[PDB]
Amino acid sequence: MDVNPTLLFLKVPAQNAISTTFPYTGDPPYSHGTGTGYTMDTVNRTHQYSEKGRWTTNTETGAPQLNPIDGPLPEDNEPSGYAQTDCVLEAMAFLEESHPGIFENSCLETMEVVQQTRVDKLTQGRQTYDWTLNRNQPAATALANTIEVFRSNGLTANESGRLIDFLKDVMESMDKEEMEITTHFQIGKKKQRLNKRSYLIRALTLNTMTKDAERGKLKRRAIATPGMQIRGFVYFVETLARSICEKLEQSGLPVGGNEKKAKLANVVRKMMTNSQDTELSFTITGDNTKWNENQNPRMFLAMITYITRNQPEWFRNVLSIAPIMFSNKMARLGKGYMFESKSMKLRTQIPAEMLASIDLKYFNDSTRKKIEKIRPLLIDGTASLSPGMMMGMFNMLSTVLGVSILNLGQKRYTKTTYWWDGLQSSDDFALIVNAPNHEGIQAGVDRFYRTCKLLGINMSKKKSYINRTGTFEFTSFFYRYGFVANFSMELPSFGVSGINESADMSIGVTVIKNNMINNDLGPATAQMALQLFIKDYRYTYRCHRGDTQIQTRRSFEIKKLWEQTRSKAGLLVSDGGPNLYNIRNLHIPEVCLKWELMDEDYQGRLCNPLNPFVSHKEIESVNNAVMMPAHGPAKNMEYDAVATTHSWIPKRNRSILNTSQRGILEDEQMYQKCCNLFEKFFPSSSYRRPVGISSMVEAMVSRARIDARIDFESGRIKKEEFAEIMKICSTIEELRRQ
Amino acid sequence: MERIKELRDLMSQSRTREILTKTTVDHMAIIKKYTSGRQEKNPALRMKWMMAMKYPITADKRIMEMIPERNEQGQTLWSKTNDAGSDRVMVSPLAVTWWNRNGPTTSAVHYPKIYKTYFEKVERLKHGTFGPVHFRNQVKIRRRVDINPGHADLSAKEAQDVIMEVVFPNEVGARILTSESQLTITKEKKEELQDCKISPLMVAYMLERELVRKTRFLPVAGGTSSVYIEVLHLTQGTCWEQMYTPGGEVRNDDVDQSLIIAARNIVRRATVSADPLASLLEMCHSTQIGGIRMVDILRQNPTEEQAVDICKAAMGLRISSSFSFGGFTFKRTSGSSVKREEEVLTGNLQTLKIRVHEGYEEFTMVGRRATAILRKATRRLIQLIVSGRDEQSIAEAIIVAMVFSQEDCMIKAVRGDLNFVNRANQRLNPMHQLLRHFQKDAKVLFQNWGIEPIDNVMGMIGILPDMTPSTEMSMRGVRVSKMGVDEYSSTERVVVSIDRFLRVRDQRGNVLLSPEEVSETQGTEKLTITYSSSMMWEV
Amino acid sequence: TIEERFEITGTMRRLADQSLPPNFSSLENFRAYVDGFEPNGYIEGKLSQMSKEVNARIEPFLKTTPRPLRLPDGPPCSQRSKFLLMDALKLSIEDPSHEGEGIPLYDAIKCMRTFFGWKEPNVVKPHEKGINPNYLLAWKQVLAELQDIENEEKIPKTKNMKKTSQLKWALGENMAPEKVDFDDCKDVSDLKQYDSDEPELRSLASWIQSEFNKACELTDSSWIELDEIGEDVAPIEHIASMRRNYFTAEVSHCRATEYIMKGVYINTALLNASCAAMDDFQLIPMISKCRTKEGRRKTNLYGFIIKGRSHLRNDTDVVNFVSMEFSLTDPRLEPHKWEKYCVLEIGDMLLRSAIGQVSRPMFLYVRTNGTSKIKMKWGMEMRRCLLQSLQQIESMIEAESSVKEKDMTKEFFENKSETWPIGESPKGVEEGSIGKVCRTLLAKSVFNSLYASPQLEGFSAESRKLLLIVQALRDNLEPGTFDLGGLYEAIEECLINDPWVLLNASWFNSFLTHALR
RNA sequence: GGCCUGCU
RNA sequence: AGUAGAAACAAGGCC
Repeated sequence: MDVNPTLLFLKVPAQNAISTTFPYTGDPPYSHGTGTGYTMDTVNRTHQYSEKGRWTTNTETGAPQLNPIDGPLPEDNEPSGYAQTDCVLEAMAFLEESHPGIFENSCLETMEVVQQTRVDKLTQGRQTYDWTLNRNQPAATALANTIEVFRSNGLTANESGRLIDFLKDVMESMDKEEMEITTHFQIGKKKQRLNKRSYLIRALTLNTMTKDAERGKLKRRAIATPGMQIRGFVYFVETLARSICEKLEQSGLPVGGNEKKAKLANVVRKMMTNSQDTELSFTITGDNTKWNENQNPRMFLAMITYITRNQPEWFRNVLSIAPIMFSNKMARLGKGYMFESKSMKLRTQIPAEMLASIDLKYFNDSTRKKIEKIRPLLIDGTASLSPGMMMGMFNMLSTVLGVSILNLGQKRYTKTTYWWDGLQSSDDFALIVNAPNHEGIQAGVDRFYRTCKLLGINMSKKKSYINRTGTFEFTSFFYRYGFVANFSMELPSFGVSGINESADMSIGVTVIKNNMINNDLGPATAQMALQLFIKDYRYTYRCHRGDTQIQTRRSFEIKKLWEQTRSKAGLLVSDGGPNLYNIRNLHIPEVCLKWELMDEDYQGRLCNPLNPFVSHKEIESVNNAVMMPAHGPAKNMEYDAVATTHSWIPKRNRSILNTSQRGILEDEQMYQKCCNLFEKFFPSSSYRRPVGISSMVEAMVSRARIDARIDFESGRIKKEEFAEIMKICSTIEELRRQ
Repeated sequence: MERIKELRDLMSQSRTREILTKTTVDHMAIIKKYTSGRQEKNPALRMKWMMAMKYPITADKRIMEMIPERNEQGQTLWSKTNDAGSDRVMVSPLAVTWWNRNGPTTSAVHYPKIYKTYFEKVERLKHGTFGPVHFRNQVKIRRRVDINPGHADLSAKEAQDVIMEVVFPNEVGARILTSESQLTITKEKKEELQDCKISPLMVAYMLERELVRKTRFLPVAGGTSSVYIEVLHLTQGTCWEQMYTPGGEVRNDDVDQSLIIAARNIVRRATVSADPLASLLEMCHSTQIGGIRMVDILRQNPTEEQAVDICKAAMGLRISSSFSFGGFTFKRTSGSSVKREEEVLTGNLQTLKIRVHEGYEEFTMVGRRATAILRKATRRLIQLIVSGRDEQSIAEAIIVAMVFSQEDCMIKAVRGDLNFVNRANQRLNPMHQLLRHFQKDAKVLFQNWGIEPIDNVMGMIGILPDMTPSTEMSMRGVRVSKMGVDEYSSTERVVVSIDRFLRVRDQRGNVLLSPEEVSETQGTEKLTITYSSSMMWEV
Repeated sequence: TIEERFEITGTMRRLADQSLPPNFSSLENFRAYVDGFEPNGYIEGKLSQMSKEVNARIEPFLKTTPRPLRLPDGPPCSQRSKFLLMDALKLSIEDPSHEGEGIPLYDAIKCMRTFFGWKEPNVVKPHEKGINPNYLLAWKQVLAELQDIENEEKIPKTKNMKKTSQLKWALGENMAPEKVDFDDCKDVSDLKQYDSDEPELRSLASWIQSEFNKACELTDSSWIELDEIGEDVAPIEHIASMRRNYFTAEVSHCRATEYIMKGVYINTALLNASCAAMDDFQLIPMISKCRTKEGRRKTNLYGFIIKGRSHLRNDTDVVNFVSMEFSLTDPRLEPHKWEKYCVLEIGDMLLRSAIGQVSRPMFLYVRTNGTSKIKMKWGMEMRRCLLQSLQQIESMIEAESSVKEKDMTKEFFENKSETWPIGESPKGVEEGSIGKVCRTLLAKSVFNSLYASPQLEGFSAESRKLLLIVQALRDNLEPGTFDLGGLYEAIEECLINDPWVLLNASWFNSFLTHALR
């Protein structure tokens, strides 16, 4: 007998066993070197799917741009980026007609946000391409470097602390004949200048990288990271788009998994149960091929111009700027390429910027063809990427277009016996078309396809299929007369999270409880998850029960603690104690679960504020850990935990010591020292970010003066100390003025 | 003194002088976040990989003067090397367990007070009472349920000002705490934390968690209260129910159920008065709940109920997204509509004017012990599916949908003395009068509706006139389904108007609420409601 | 009152004028066109002009429609795992020491001393592209070092290895090329781009199916001892505990759990030695502690690893090591399976025989292999397989308990009446009980972790879609497609050289053959 | 031979 | 050599 697990599907349906078809217990596929090849490939593809368009030469950047909107109509079933402005505008018009007042209210909400919003929110972000160093850097580091370079050049409105003022400064930076940046070598710095064209290409360019830990594809994909100038406009656009999608019952992107399932179930039921028995009803569980490549920023500009109808002109400009920059966006090629000489047994790293000049003897035919195709578009080491979006920066506006096309089958606009409705989240859709016969169904699916190709939305035939209503799939949610649990998407969340001992324990138990709530994880499976997580925890953090003979480098302190303690059921698993967790106790931290069993000496040592291990930076990070889910976008995991001596922060990379940018560490140290002093002056600097328009020193001295006077009037401070303080206050004010 | 000396050093240093002079206070947060340290793409591999190195943890430099360089076996506990972008020093994790076996001790009596929520959770679990496991099909309904069970029903912004006034009374700003509830909460919270020495950042975080309300969509069967949702992993499954009683109850559940009862009683009185709105306002001013006044809760408390909504709107507060009808909460989800101001006759020959709506439209009916979904057209119902718990719940939903449909099959099924005016020639509302007529029993409306065929898809259940499921032919448009989606929790707070007689209306002109939709049921408050105007028995 | 004034001017005005459809020259004219735009039946007009050829015709999907999946042709596929799965041998000492309660080197010396019959090692199956005498010398070096550790008074917790030419070669030392600047190597003849081509094609072989068959088998030992949990106070906790007892009873005697423990131990040891000693080579014995059915605990030694240096920066950077494992399987009966292996002959073994004693020979499989930080992290977490499997089983059980309002764990797990198709015999499809299903899904999962690749992900997705098409057909829901032969070409695009993926494709072909009837 | 780094 | 698969590691820079 040879064993075959797939035959299990001959009795149990595929949806009631779909977890079996998910190989999510092994290493995810990773990229190893440059992502230049995929960047070039994507550029050449998105310029191929729009080749019948019109070419232009930018007077500001000098870049060759291909515009396919209102181009000829497609003649075959291949991908096409020839969207029609009139058809997009008609879709928007009918959307507003079916949901009146939606655009007005969304614009009012976004206007309020623009009036209230501040610059500090841009610190809450992912990696961002710093244009001063030409390097991916944390969002706050890039923002700070850009602000510093602006203030060094002359753009100084941002002391207002408003995002819209930072955007005004970005706009006036482009009308300057020469920026002034700084470059490090190896230790000091050097001044450099950038003519208007150079700064323009640097402000409009995007960085490219390969996407690691992606489940479900044999070939690697490229992704982009924008700079500091585009980030604010794209933030405002995504605010507007979220505000819109929230008011639409057909969108699914701004909501969670459970709300997706609720919407999907309501729609499938409505199209099945609400529709008459005479009508047939068929569900196409489809996807869109080359979704981002065909999404022109010019039709996003058209959508922004429509949605903002009869709105103030400043709001129109602020929301229009982002599509304008995306239409002219450029893409950095990548890291470069590595060349090996086997006869001479050597390797070499060429940067991508030389590709414009490099001879083509050194490349394989595939790369030779890609380089030959891209060279016309290459201007100063970056490829003009005007003809289409790169990776989901304007996700919610694309979802708005999908909901518009889904709304255009309401039966008031088709004017025919067939009609359709469904749910779309960007790059994935479920469309239930109802009609009285199979000819009506075929006509409805043909009109859906054709109306989708006139708006630059291409349907994936490779990944779409049509059956009767009752069974379908949407974003790895399998509906079969009711939704079904998968548990294989959530499997990579069942280990130690890698923050600290307390945080890993809390995150593990909370993920077990959540998977029990949402994904119908069983009781036995939840207990087993507890046990296996605890084994992995103990082996990772070297904290075994203490009544064991596991010899490690951290087995001696745990044994001394085990022997010192009288009540041994009160110790934490992080200190070598037993496990008291079970189904009843998944919602309680490990410190409160063990508080009556602890010894008072151990209880007071563990929970001590004077410990040198606990550091907390901001209220946002106190109990929140960025957790990346598999086959999904990086989420944030709230984790209930107790502040103990196990709540440390771990060490840093420490490679930057060997690089030219080693002097950034000293900047970090001084910044943190200064901010600690400011928090001393302003106790609530951590909880609530301070606001105003005053240099830090003036506030420091003013608070010092207030504190000294209050202390002298009724406090410890004596007259001599108060006089010394006020004398230094005057000395400092004079030094600051000087 | 020490801090000013540090400032002496900072102002003396040129580089510090540069940072201090150029940087503003607005950018202090940005400069707090300025770091080369990239966030870990794979934190698990990087916390699994680092825990195999000497000195994988970091600690303040005071560790050098609190812990020795090595233990009795000779293993080193800390190094002199510093972290990358910090003054902190790299230390092994054996310094942590050493701290737990030989480090300084303190008094942790403060911590139960600090982590109050967790200890109430522990105490509630320790005293809970389990019971029989009941294996049976679990109809789990996705619904918006509050998760925090000690939440003082204050929003994040609303409660951050109370947290600041408690801990940081000088940094509150212009925000004046009008509400009496906030001032009592402030004084009481101030008292417990008089000398707490843990950390003001974690004291503030604890007060935020305890005081800030939080809601989360969750599939729920059985009980919906807040004490019953924290154990949703233990009480409810896919095939099994677990009977369980919380050992304790929370002020928010009582505050909510008592506000609901108070507002219901107030509206019930105000309806029979001469000027309902004036009476309602006077009653709302002269009343309080558990000492705290009720208006504070009304501005503070988000609660879904018709009487609470009427009270809030009469106090000029924001209300729910869509209308109520027959005690159910309807939210439109497709189509437009226009009224027509038309006239028709009944089966008892009584003439009446009503407002019938245009266009095809879909609706999301909701209720307390049922749920339903409706699709209709101008004067015409298209279909209605229901997901109720008991059979009479499905009957209620079906009769409500039929009356809402304004179909002539319902108008021409009226038989008996149904007067569409009061005892004083006052025009009552026709829809509500039909809904009261068909609430004694709708035998004729069921026997006159119609019958259709079904495809027998999904195994959906058939309708019942008198308890007779029909799995192949049944009334037209009416289906029944196991499991419902709830949906309505997302709320697009709409602006509204109010008549003297408490008829709520949206910006367009349609009607949203009325004193007839509030229950006729008589409950018993959980918290003592105190009313002081002249006579203390009128509510 | 101050009126806000957000003005576009200068450069960002010109860039604004060059960002519109082609019949426009200014944002203001375009905005005026939009503000005056009123729908007048534009979509329908363009639609009619649009050619008919652009369509989404639905191709019906019937029983005769789906064809089999084509698999690649080429030389047979070779084993990729980091350790032997079914061909592994265990030396034992019967020591009452829990899973980790020991010193691996001391345990190893004790498990090797209990064997008598060692001879001078000689090569039986060479590498055919390498230098097998260096592997021989490396084995002899390991033996010398073990005897040295034995002679020394205190067994070192961690042992370092000498850096001889055999291990410098076998661990890839001074093999990377030197890194230079392009302006100093331009005119070199053979300077070219890294080789970026289709992997070598390879056809499915007979061995990944025997390996899978044996991975789903019972054994004479227990392989999982679980952490403690709290005391059960509620009835549902007792129900969960009884369910878990049944699961663990069925699953603890299974080769898949043995592979889980092997991989977890090996990856933990390799990562820790790699992070701790980055410049030194390190000897790491493969240890696993079972507990025979009588109840006595037993330690088991599979072989040795020799970690090279491990200056691993990226998560994809490779650490090389030399793996040596004991076995009884002759390498001359399936030589295509052992393409990357050198196999020596190291001893003889007398098992409990009724025909006197057999005295079967005893081989050592030696090989160079490599691993990454991410592969290590993910192989230290093979226990997740136990969760997925048991979870699915529990789902099934609850799905039946919902129908019959009573607990049904005991009937399934004891009475064995229910039977699920779990593999096809020559006579036909044969069904098995819930325990065989549990062990089969566990073995699938363990293999998926062991043989994880991008081909597997791709194939899993693209065959999930086809599985769903076949399920829609099975439910009589008149299913249809738009391009099915292309979908097949997309599935077949992932079958290149991986044994596990080719086996999954064979399983899918068999399922399509036996379904659709 | 001596130090630095292991996502920069 | 080996890992791995559309480009990388098989150590890198500084004295």
